[PDB]
Amino acid sequence: PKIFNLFRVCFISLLLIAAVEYFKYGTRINYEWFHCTPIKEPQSGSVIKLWARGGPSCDKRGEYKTIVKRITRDYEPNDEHLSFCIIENDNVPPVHYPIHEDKGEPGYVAYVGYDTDSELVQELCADSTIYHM
Amino acid sequence: PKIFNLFRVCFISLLLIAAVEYFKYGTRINYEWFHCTPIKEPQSGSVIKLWARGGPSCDKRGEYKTIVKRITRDYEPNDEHLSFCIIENDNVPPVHYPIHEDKGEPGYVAYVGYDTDSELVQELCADSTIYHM
Amino acid sequence: IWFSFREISYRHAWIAPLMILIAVYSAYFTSGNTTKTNVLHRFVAVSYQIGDTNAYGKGINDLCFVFYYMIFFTFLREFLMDVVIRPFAIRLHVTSKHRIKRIMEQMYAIFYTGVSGPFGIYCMYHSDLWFFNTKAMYRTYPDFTNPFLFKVFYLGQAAFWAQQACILVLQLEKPRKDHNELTFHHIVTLLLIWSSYVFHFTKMGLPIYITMDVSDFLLSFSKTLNYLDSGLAFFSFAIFVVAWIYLRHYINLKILWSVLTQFRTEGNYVLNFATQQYKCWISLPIVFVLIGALQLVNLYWLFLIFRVLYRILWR
Amino acid sequence: IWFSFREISYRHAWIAPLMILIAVYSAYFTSGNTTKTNVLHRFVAVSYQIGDTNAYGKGINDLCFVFYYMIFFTFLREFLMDVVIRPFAIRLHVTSKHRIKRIMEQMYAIFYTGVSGPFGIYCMYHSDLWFFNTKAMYRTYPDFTNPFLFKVFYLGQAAFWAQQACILVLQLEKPRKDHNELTFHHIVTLLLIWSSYVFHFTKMGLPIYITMDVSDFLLSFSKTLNYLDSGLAFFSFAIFVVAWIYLRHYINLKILWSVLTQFRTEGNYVLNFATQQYKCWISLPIVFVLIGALQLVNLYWLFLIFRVLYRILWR
Repeated sequence: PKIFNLFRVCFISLLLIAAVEYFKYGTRINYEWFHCTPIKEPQSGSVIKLWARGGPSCDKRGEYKTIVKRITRDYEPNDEHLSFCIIENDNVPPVHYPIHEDKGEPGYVAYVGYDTDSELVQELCADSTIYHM
Repeated sequence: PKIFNLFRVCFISLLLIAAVEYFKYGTRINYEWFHCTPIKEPQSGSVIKLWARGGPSCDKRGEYKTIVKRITRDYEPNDEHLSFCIIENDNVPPVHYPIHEDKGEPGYVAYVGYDTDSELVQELCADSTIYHM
Repeated sequence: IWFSFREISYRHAWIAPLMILIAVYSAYFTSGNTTKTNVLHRFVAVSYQIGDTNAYGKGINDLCFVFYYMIFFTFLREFLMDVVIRPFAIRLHVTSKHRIKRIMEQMYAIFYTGVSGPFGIYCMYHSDLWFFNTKAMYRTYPDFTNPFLFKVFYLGQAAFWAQQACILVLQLEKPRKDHNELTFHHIVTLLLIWSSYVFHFTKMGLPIYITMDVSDFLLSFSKTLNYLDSGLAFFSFAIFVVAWIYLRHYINLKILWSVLTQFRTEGNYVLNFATQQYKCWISLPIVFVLIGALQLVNLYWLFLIFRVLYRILWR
Repeated sequence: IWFSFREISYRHAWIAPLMILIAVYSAYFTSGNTTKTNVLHRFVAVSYQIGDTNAYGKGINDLCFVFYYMIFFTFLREFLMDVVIRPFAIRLHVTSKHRIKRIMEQMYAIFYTGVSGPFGIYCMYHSDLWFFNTKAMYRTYPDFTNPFLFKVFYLGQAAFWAQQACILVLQLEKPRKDHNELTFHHIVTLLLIWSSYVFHFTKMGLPIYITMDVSDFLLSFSKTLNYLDSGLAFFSFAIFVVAWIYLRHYINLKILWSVLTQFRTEGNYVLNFATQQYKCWISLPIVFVLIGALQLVNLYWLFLIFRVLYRILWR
């Protein structure tokens, strides 16, 4: 009669159940990490241009999430204050990437920078509202 | 002479070093979880209003991040397509919350909904650009 | 009386699980509000009904249900075992000891498999799965919701096999040779059940249960006629061989051919972590390997079954 | 010759670490490009210099540096131990055995502490910390960057004490009674070093090192004059008692009073995970408790020191 072995195997099984449960949940709440890859193409200065390029799983929500993540994670507003803008592509449905190789014009495109070169960001974001951070 | 005990204690120490290192990094990249608490006040329908309320650590970047997280995590665009807007408070510096109890007017405020009630979101977001997902 | 009744429990093992079950059922049923809420409901009934439809979701209450019917099946095994089989198993007699130990165990085997087989074919009958028509195991993959009977059968199998593993690792008494291979069988059965319920591959998991059960029912009939030898033994065993070949090897092999050809091209096949659509080219290897596991085990079993057939033929 | 030279290593323990050090240094210095890049630089020098300034950051190369100078200090302990102390320690003689074992160990103690003490007071001298002016341990808390000497001293202490712990747990030979308390001392010393370098509380960690070192230098002088007894023993021990009282108990107690009064109100005191400002009301308990640990250990040591003083006074 051995009980501690029973709890050893039951605890391992239960922990594995909870591990897979959290794997599914984690890959579902933040999925754009797996599907979308940020493509940053710097302009003149601290200003860069962002978008996302993935498969059909990189819908407009994934593009928006990955752009926002890049904006709020690659720029430190405690050093100096940044300012960005996000531009939507209206001639595009929410799911708009072919699987293979020529994804096309991205759903969301963002311009980010700092305030030492804020004028430039105002120039690129022609009419889109500028956000500050 | 015992070596495996040495690797047992060294592996534990090194793993603890790596655990604290990741704790600092994790609480730094996603800090708004600790400081900012989303306050959602529903309007008539599937449309709600979002903002964040925290201490001086909940700057405009934290408010924006927590609002975006709520928008892209409480609404499923694969069921039906949503549409939101984000409105900045310009009469406010980036760090604008007193510590104690009367935080004041929030830096960022967002209206979110679905397309069965898109007209309403267009009405609340008077001029702010509407984003789709 | 505290340990006088502990002793009487030693005389009737099932009594404490029966006590727990009757207490919980009594609390749930006398409460009146036998509703979807309270607590005992989540413990003693399938939860997460979608609206007022015949479609049930998944959640932690499934774990509560599995735990509670582990307790139930622990009661049932002991109670049925002694009170029904032993009086039956010595009511005509099989004077030995290990002989009687194997009779009672295999009688319980035939009982639960005769319950769980036809119920499986029933649940497969009134659904688009009839006669292993794989074209139906993928035509709607994500399958977040199961019917009532479907979910009840699936979690009943989960509870029963989890309880078998619990009895196994908790060595009350250690049986003969077959121990460790048997542990491997229970471990892989639970991996099938859990990893197919969690990842929504539950329609494709139903036929495998059906094949395993029907094969085990015929195997148990033949083995108990062997340890209770008679003229019928040979005929039942030959029918078991025919059905084992057909069901296990042919059906599982055509299921594997299906996983290939109608996994790649019978529905959604682009991985999408947002809608939990896991049927992809990264999941095809896992599915094929983890069903080929059962296939290889079946091949090994068939080899030894062949050996047995040869030796009994030349005896 | 492979194991002839293994034997000669048994005759000279330090030789393999010296071989490793000389190989790495030779590779780094003959390469010519003794620059901030390559690899051996990250292994044999403090990295993360901020621009071209005297201010250094933190990173994994700190772990590489600590590892490499663990190897260095393992060489130094053995080489110094035998070649310098034993000829010195029997050059005048102390005929015993355990007597000589303690002489050589305490001579090494006084050597490294006499190196590491005045260097600590030097690094505290040309900085706003002079004479434990706490008002300076919090006036700029986040302190992401340390000066050159500061970082070198801090990581040298880290490497030395990590190597002491490595020698301890890797039982080459098990020494007497003092073993486990000594393990506790090394464990808490490493917790201080690591948790104050990682969480940027490094200015407030410097004075504690200074006190511990100077107290240990005087303790080692007195103990080695005890195991090499003479008239000087009593005077050195009494000075050790005075300095132990003052430095350890008074300075660490005023540091604790400081943590309270000038932790709450001597700079940033609103927790901000974004700028890694950890000085908050949630970190004040951790700081106070984890320094009171050293304070209680010092109290215990003082109790037994008192006991020793009484008994030697009445003998």
